Amino acid sequence: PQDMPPPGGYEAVQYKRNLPSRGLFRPRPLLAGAAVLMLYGWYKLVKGIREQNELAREKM
Amino acid sequence: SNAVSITKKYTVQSTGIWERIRRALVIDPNRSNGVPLNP
Amino acid sequence: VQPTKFAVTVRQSRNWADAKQRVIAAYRAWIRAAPEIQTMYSIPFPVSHIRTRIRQEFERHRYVNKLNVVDVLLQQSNADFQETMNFWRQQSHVMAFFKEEHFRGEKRLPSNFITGFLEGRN
Amino acid sequence: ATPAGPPPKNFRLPPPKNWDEESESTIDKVGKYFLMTEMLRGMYVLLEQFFRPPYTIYYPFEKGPISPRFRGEHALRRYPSGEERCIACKLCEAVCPAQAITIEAEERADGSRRTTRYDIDMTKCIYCGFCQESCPVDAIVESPNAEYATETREELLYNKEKLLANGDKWEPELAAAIRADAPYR
Amino acid sequence: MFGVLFVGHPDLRRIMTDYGFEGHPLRKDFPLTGYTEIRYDEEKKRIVV
Amino acid sequence: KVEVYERIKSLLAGFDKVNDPNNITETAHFANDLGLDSLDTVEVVMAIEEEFSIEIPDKDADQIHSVDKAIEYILRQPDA
Amino acid sequence: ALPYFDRLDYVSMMTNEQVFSLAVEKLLNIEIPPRAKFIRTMFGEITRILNHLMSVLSHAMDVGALTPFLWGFEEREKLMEFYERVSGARLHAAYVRPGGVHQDIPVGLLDDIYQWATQFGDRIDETEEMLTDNRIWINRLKGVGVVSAADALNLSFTGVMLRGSGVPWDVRKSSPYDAYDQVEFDVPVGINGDCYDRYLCRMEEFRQSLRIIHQCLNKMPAGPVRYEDYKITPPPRAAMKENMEALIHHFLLFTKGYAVPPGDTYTAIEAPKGEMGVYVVSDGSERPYRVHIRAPGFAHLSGFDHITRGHLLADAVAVIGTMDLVFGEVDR
Amino acid sequence: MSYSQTINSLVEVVLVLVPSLVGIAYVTVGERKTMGSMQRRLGPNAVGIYGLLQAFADALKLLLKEYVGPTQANLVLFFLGPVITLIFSLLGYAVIPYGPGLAVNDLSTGILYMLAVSSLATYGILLAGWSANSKYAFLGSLRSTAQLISYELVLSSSILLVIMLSGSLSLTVIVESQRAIWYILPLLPVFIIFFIGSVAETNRAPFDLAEAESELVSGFMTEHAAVIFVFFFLAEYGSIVLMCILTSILFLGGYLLINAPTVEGSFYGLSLGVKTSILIFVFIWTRASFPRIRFDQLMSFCWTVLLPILFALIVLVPCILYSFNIFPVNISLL
Amino acid sequence: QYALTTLDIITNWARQGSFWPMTFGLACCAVEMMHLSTPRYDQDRLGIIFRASPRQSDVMIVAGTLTNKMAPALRQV
Ligand SMILES: *P(=O)(O)OCC(C)(C)[C@H](O)C(=O)NCCC(=O)NCCSC(=O)CCCCCCCCCCCCC
Ligand code: SF4
Ligand code: SF4
Repeated sequence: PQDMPPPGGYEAVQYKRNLPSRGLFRPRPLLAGAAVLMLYGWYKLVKGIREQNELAREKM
Repeated sequence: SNAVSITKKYTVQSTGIWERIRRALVIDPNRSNGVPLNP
Repeated sequence: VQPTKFAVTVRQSRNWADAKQRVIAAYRAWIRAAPEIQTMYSIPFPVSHIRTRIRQEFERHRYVNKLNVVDVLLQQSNADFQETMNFWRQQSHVMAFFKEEHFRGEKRLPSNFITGFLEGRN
Repeated sequence: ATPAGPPPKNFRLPPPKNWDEESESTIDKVGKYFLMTEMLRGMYVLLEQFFRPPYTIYYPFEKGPISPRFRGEHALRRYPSGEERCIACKLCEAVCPAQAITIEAEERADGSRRTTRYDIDMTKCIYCGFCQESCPVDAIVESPNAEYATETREELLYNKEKLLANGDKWEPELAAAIRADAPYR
Repeated sequence: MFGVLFVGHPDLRRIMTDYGFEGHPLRKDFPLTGYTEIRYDEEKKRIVV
Repeated sequence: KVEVYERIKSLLAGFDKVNDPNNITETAHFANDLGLDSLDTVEVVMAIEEEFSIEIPDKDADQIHSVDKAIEYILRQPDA
Repeated sequence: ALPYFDRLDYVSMMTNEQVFSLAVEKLLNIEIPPRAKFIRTMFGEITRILNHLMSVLSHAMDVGALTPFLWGFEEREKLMEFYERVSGARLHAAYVRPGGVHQDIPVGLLDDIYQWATQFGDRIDETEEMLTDNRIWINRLKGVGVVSAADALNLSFTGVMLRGSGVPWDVRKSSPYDAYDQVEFDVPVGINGDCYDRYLCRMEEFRQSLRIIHQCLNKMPAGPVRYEDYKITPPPRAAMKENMEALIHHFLLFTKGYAVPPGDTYTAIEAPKGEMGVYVVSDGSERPYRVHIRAPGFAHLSGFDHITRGHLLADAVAVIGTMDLVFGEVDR
Repeated sequence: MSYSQTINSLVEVVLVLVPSLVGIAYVTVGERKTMGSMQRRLGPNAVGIYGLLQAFADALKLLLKEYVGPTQANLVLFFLGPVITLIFSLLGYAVIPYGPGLAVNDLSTGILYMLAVSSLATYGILLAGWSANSKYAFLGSLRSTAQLISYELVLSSSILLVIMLSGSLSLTVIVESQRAIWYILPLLPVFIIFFIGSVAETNRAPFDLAEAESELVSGFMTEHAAVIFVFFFLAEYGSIVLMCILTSILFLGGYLLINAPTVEGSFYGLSLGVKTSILIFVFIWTRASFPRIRFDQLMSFCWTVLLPILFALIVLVPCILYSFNIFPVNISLL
Repeated sequence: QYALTTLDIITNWARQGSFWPMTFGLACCAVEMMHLSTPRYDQDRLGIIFRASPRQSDVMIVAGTLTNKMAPALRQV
């Protein structure tokens, strides 16, 4: 015979746009995530510099 | 939804621990990798 | 003018008086441009030698007595002038116009019957 | 612009929306701008490809796929007895779109209709298969070979000796390719 | 290709042929391979018609 | 002026298309007296334009048909 | 003359040879078999994808986006295999001829096309992941190379260069040829007439081409692929070696060629780069009296001054790429 | 001391400079392989085992290629620009601490030394475009000089914010001051701006008009043959590695981690290397991921987005430091 | 002799290892030439990098039909 489609017909294939949204790129959790790192970092930086400042007192 | 199942797309699939890793990390688990099946 | 540097809109001549002005205008632009043509294509000839070629080109068509044919020759002259003054031609194109720079010479036809016959149709 | 008849339904776009009327919150709008969300998403796509198998094959140790129809280096073929298949019909010389074939012929010493010159200018040939399609005896064929780049252009002027030697070397491929595709020819 | 003048055309110049090309190739009387050909000459150190 | 004429002789006498030198006058014509056809005249005005380093418009060039006409024309032009 | 058409728009070979086959078929006054119509429509949309893969991605690579060009040219490799399976060439197939197609497709091709079809949507989507929302891509294309709908018609713009300016017009819809009247598809149309709209139309044309190919796979009928008159199409090789009539017709078609009734026709198709047309004059003999090719890229590049005057030199690469420009088309 | 000072300086210089050039050579090999894996391909795998000799083949090919200089404008001036660019691109490695004080020059003004040598490197690019005697390539080299100075302002503005936290220009002290916290957390917007500025400062994509050949007027670096190409390319990879090292120093804690002298030194070197390598990977990652920004847009990004934010941060940060009594001491400590 | 062959091997290994063509992609052959840089064949794996200007290039690949109008440009590069 000849190259023919299957008797049922080939199943439908994906062609419509599929770029689904994901939570890893929504800005609201990203903004919350960035704020926490900055807040945590400044908490550690206040404690760090205050300690460093006390070390200069002892050294002097 | 727009996407067809990865289980119907004529491309090499992942298996075992690596398929669970793939479904947990990629942007869309239904997206194929474009590698054709040799059989 | 408007489309590109030396672009001349195609127009018919109204009469023989109109045509003669264009022909003299075309010759004037050509022999005026001869100094620039030399230095622009680094031609190994003096402007005198180049300007003689301009006159001979205009003298091949001196005997034309048909107005439509003149319009065709005028359009060709403008097209050649534009593609020369714009650096669209290359040195190979302009140099090929000087018949002396062919390795078989400029007298590319036999002088008389017996020279062509002895060499074999030229 | 639009086809004749009444304007297509809803062809006219609605009026533009002002900044005030945009249905998207400021925090989302400011966040995408400063965080570059769609650029981050595009970068994440590359990492997904970074862990997918590459498509590269290691040529010349591996080769890409070719079909029985593949049109490569020309060859002249024989019968199983070893007689030339070519009978100087000149069909391939006439159909050739590039005039790449030159043929001369007379009666052979035994009186057989055979060629004396069979040249193919491989620098004129457009590799279209028309000669192979026109040949009534399967004499001229294109082999699957494509790796015959040469040092000089003169090496690409094939005469009858070069073409018959090519057919002798490539015959099992030539018969296999003919075997697979002859039903469709 | 044909040498036909269009009056009122701005910038009627060649579009396909080489600069300084002589003849109109789509005329039936123009031969297929034309009249001339080029090559590089090692004395002139340039291309020659 | 007179300085222009002494420069005018420097090119017309050097021109190889003159019927006979010393035929030049203060009012000689290129065609009638000097035996110049149309294009030889076009060339002479172009040689004068080079000497005074001033471009001559085509209409102005058509007006110039005599040695005096050129001497008058160059004086009117500021450049020289 | 048919192989001369492969080499005009030399990333769109089968549709180039399609337009010359349709014009010659029109003067021949023959209706090609239904299977040939579906094969040619199927390969038409495969060739449209091959062209858009070359056009869109190399246009993306010109403005700095290296990666999509690499991804999509593996897709080109897969579809070039289909061209080599049917003919024996990666590019210049000489496959679509007046009367239909050269030979039938091998018995395992439809399923291999189908397998590629199940994964091609993801390839389109991943391309859109890098460009469509990317703010550098948008800032390089939006408001660049604008032409109004009125001027696009007066400049001879066709295809995407016309549909990007809002004009709904496709030759496959307005004057259907082959099997495009038997398939369903949508026509992407822009509204701002800029490089960004024309990019979005071409990305959607990817999806409609795949949508047509899937329909052609299921609607493929049985039967011959060459018109069944050996006075026009060559007989099967087994017929040529078997009966007198077939051998004569084989001899004459490959030495003299078929005679085409005298007359002239302008035939146009929706090529991947826009309206491709051919104007053929037949004198009744076996050689065409005149063949003139209407290349969409010729009209588009003639509009470069109109769309670029007054604009930035740094936008010229954007509009050179927005015109689908192959200079085999332009110069011929 | 124990042995000769000259011997120590020889060995210390050789230990920093020689392994640096090895690392710069393999950043070019890694760039090709990383973009290839991202592009579903292999990248160099045939010149040497696993492609590990590719950069040495490239360098030797170019070093034995013939140079085509300008129309005898000047011999000295033609090479003058390339020489300056390479020397000052490499001079900044001399203050990098591979451990506390483990630098060729442990300088108290080290940050200002790095800024100075970068400013002197822009001369070579500008002096090259002019020397080429091509007004087309000069404008591209002029645009490239404008981009380099403008984003130099972005980097020195970002760096000023880090100095306010540590109170010192010593690279060692900056690193020690991060045992409290890596500055990427408190100065997260600054780190992002500084990394973007470092990409622009290196003429790297998406800021890569200097080498772009598809853009009609761009591609100034594309006319550099033989030795001149080697000079410019080595200087660029050398600056890429140094901008990644300085980024790790300022924001990722430098050589800090996450009894024998040899192993302590090795771990400090390794930790700095791991952090630098990650930023080199991101550096390659962005070239492969984005299209190219137009010159007018990249200048507007610098002057209307990055700088106005940085000058706003220059006001806010010291006010926060004063309000929390965290203005650091500026004496020799750490 | 052996020394001069060693430099011969070394200098030739560098010429082979970094093979930089200036693709004068005149026509449809440039499409096949462009497919050598794509993932299936990945010329970069062997050290081949395409170069836009002749100044940076070692090899000229004439991939296309050379017209008379184009020949002066090809000779120039
Ligand atoms: P005078 O009375 O001597 O002559 C006046 C004219 C010429 C008008 C005649 O008397 C006359 O009646 N002629 C009849 C009509 C006529 O003039 N024909 C038109 C001819 S136009 C013409 O010949 C244009 C040719 C231009 C060629 C220029 C040189 C070639 C180009 C290359 C330049 C050198 C290399 C860069
Ligand atoms: S090769 Fe075949 S077609 Fe050509 S002359 Fe021989 S028999 Fe005839
Ligand atoms: S393949 Fe085509 S061009 Fe080449 S010889 Fe055969 S018919 Fe002629």
